[PDB]
Amino acid sequence: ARVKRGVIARARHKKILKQAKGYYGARSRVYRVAFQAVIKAGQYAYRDRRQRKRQFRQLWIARINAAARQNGISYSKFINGLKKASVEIDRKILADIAVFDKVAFTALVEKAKAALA
Amino acid sequence: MYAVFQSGGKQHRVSEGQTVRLEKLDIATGETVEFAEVLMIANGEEVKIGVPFVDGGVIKAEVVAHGRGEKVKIVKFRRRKHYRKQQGHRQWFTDVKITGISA
Amino acid sequence: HICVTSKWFNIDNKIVDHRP
Amino acid sequence: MKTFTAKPETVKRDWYVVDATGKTLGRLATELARRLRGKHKAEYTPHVDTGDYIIVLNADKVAVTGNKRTDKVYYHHTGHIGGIKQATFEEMIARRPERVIEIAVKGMLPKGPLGRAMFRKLKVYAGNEHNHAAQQPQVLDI
Amino acid sequence: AVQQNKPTRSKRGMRRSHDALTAVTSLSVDKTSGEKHLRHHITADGYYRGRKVIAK
Amino acid sequence: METIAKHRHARSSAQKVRLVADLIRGKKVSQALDILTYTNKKAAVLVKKVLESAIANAEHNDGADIDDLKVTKIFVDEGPSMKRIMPRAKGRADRILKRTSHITVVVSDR
RNA sequence: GCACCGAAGCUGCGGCAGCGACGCUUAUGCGUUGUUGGGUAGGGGAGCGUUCUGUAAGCCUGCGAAGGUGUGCUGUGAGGCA
RNA sequence: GAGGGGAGUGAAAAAGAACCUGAAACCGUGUACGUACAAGCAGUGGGAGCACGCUUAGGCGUGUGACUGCGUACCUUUUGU
Ligand SMILES: N[C@@H](Cc1c[nH]c2ccccc12)C(=O)O
Ligand SMILES: N[C@@H](Cc1c[nH]c2ccccc12)C(=O)O
Ligand SMILES: [Mg+2]
Ligand SMILES: [Mg+2]
Ligand SMILES: [Mg+2]
Ligand SMILES: [Mg+2]
Ligand SMILES: [Mg+2]
Ligand SMILES: [Mg+2]
Ligand SMILES: [Mg+2]
Ligand SMILES: [Mg+2]
Ligand SMILES: [Mg+2]
Ligand SMILES: [Mg+2]
Ligand SMILES: [Mg+2]
Repeated sequence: ARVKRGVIARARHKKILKQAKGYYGARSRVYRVAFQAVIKAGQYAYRDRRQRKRQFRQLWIARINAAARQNGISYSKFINGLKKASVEIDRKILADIAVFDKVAFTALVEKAKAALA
Repeated sequence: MYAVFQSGGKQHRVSEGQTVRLEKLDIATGETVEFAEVLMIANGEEVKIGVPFVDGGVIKAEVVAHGRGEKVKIVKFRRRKHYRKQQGHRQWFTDVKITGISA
Repeated sequence: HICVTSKWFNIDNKIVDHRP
Repeated sequence: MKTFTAKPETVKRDWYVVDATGKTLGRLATELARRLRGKHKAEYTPHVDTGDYIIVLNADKVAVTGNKRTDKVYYHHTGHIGGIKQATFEEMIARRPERVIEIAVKGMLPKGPLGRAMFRKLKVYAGNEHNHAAQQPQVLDI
Repeated sequence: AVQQNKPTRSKRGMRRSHDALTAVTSLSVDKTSGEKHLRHHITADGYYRGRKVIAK
Repeated sequence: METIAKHRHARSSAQKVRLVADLIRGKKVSQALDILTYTNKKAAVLVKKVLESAIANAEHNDGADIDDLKVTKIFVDEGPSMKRIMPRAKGRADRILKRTSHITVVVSDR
């Protein structure tokens, strides 16, 4: 039983080129080149799903920090406060409030300062 | 008027009427859920949580359908070592609307 | 076409001995 | 919901004046660089200039520590033949003093495209007054 | 001396940024006969600056 | 009316034909004829014959009125190429492609 | 000496799979629950799809088959359906 | 002349003889967006603006991708690329 092949083949190939849409030159034209481009994109992603959680945390911590300093206290002391502020737990992102509600923040800073007194 | 609450092993800042995506809850599609673990509420002045959680705090919301996220492609590849596996994954969610915020 | 005769030599030729 | 992002179309900025005089170069730079990058706000946006315009006076009177004043190197290359020119700190202050601070913070602002852009917000005047009245620059210490 | 990599389709185009042609604009009309012609050149009919030189 | 004309399997490369085409894209037909007329390239004569054939088409087959008539769309796609052989020496064969082009002129008025 | 930053380590929330036990209940599958799941040579297990025979004088199909090109959905994937 | 545009035949001419289907490399025309102070496997995580659809807004889909974190292709062969 001889097997035509080749209808399933371009299925495999187009399956890849489609994933390469947008890439420069051969990376989006030429399978042999695309199949690589497609893989490494995947590789970075899998990596950068883990990086994303790193990048944002330090994004948050960066701006948590200025606002803390803005209310006259370093990030160091300020998290230690909230920690010691009779237990109490609260995301570093959720300190979102540092950008959108600055009184609420300052308010959080005081509560923290008090525990440190 | 906003408040924040823990639910996904993860917190969220919410105003009422605001829809929000959460890790899956085991609550039927139309029912109503209360979140007692609320970490802060805010008006003109605000109650942060002495210990975690504010005493009178409870955020009320009805679930508004369950679903599965956009497929993500797990790619694993080890060059020059004759190894690779590619794996797809979707991840469940349940969407709640928020109607509570009992300050 | 008619167009079809290739008698490609041998390398080409000149030089090389590349220190022994 | 995605956390916030500064947007170039709507950043604040504001101007300032700083007096180099006795202040020690670099300990100064630090704050310039920090304020230049916006790292004291919703900086919260690596990919956006969120810093303030800030101008520096009396760069010539900037202070140094150690024997730095006669021993700090400052090298650069002309890209030519064998053109490794150098100039000591004092030598620098002597001819275009504003340079000393300029390069000193340029080195502390980030890397590439954006970085270069941040540096444009710093006006470094050798002397005492400055022709920027129009920006109504507000003084600040440190 | 030969390339080590295929120059791209892009690079090719670039090189040709200057290969493009210019029109004329300086096409001008004879004062006697109608006649468009290149400036300082005889017309199709043999007029140039009004006068008829060349019978051909 | 779009009304188009064209020259298939013209002997020229396309790269060459383009350059002459590019001078004409978008002009009032009237100007193009003059432009082509004083453009010293074989591809000019080619493109002209096509443009002319196009006008006469537009004229005799559709509306006409050449005066309000512009070359709105013109392109040249590369045609099939005639393979030949010549030899540079030592028997060592050289393909040489006598390349051809498909000139196309669309002359409308809107 | 007390902070804090910091990893795909630990924990938290959701999910899959193998092996356990305990409870619901056994031509089993649930619910917990403890635990395990980097990997070349290589061993073991389970699968997708292609061509062709039967099933098939059935079934789909000019009210549009195969192939080609898009789009939506779906599966852990090879894929599938529309 | 070559070649072409009409007309006409035909279910079909986009079946016109270089003729069923007509993929891919490769080459153009058109439009959207980016691009002339910027340095590297060209993607990936973030991400404004613009064009477009949405939705009644609601930081939504599609296309592009300033700026930005990270980031030296594949196979083979190797102690190791
Ligand atoms: N130059 C030849 C090497 C060579 C030297 N002597 C020759 C004699 C015959 C053919 C080739 C050679 C090459 O390119 O390989
Ligand atoms: N080996 C010498 C001479 C040489 C030229 N072609 C050769 C071929 C074979 C042997 C020697 C030679 C050189 O390259 O300068
Ligand atoms: Mg982590
Ligand atoms: Mg001979
Ligand atoms: Mg693995
Ligand atoms: Mg078949
Ligand atoms: Mg055909
Ligand atoms: Mg620029
Ligand atoms: Mg470069
Ligand atoms: Mg560099
Ligand atoms: Mg070796
Ligand atoms: Mg080995
Ligand atoms: Mg290596």
